[PDB]
Amino acid sequence: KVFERCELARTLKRLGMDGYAGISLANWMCLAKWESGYNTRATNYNAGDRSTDYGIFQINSRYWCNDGKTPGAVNACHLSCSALLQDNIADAVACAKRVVRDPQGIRAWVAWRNRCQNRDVRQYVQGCGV
Repeated sequence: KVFERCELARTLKRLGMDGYAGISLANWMCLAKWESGYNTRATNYNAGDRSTDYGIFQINSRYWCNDGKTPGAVNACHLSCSALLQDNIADAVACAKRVVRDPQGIRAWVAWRNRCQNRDVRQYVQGCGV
């Protein structure tokens, strides 16, 4: 599913993402936008390390979910990577929360550092009623 901007903003708010671990909804929106364009079935294979990024937040198989084909990978979110390709984002959100409970917080995603950190992210939630 490819979410529309405000549709996603309200979906994330209902899932408890607003201010989760000090991260605003606008930041989560900026992350999803740059990671997948709000597409829950986005996938990106990394030929270099044989891992794959899954879903709306492009969560990596080496550490977060199990896809059975990433060498020596772990599964910290304890989900099959398929759970991160569902139209319903509840599981992807639970896993994103788990990701940020790590040392780096929202900085875990390099794209957030590239396109969201120290940027004006207000635009992502403007007019969404969140």
